[PDB]
Amino acid sequence: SVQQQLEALEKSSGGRLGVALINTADNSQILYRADERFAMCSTSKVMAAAAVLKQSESDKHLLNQRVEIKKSDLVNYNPIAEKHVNGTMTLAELGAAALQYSDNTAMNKLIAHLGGPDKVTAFARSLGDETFRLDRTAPTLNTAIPGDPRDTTTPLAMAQTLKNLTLGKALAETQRAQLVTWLKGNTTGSASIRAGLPKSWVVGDKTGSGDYGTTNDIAVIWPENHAPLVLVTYFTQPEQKAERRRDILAAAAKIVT
Repeated sequence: SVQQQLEALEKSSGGRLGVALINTADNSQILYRADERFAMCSTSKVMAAAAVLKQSESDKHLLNQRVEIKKSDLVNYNPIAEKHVNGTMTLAELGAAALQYSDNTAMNKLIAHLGGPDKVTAFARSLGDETFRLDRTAPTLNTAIPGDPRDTTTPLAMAQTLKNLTLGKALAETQRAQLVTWLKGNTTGSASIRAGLPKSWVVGDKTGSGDYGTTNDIAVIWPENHAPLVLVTYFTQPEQKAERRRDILAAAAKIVT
């Protein structure tokens, strides 16, 4: 069965695997450690991007507002913000770079705009998400220490909230459509969930990775002749310097789909 398969995969991998698949045709689920907390790592960038889209519902000027990018702004991983030092980026460009390239300076500017990590958590609560918590900025939100509650959520909570954000009630249509366009344009997810799926299927995703070989990916999947599926695959290991295992997320996605 699927549960036995996921159990075997988890056992031979040497880590802890969390899976939540929601089939939106009937709202049936496939769950594996779906109520356990996992460090989100960069999959939390979706909630920061969505929090700014929610604001743009009430403020027409918002997404075009330009933000200066100083050399002092740069942290470790800034592939897009590094091309803009001494120049500017709009909040829409920051949203895009945070999601499609996992840029950490882009994430931090969006949190700075919102008023801090606690404002992202308050946006999550407003969505009915009682589990999500964002406590730090990038990149220390990637420490992924075993048993630390900071910057964590559960696979089921993130699968429900990602469904509501991309396919449901969370955002007004233009904002929901923009978030979906940014997720489908992701450039960092080829080796994760996408690699375990039929090539014809359209996928929007956000990967995350961190210490303790924490390897995450959250995805909305549009099969060619069926209703969408929402899949969250979180994976973490007992040792701090473990390698990431994107192939375990592709193996789990192959099993549940």
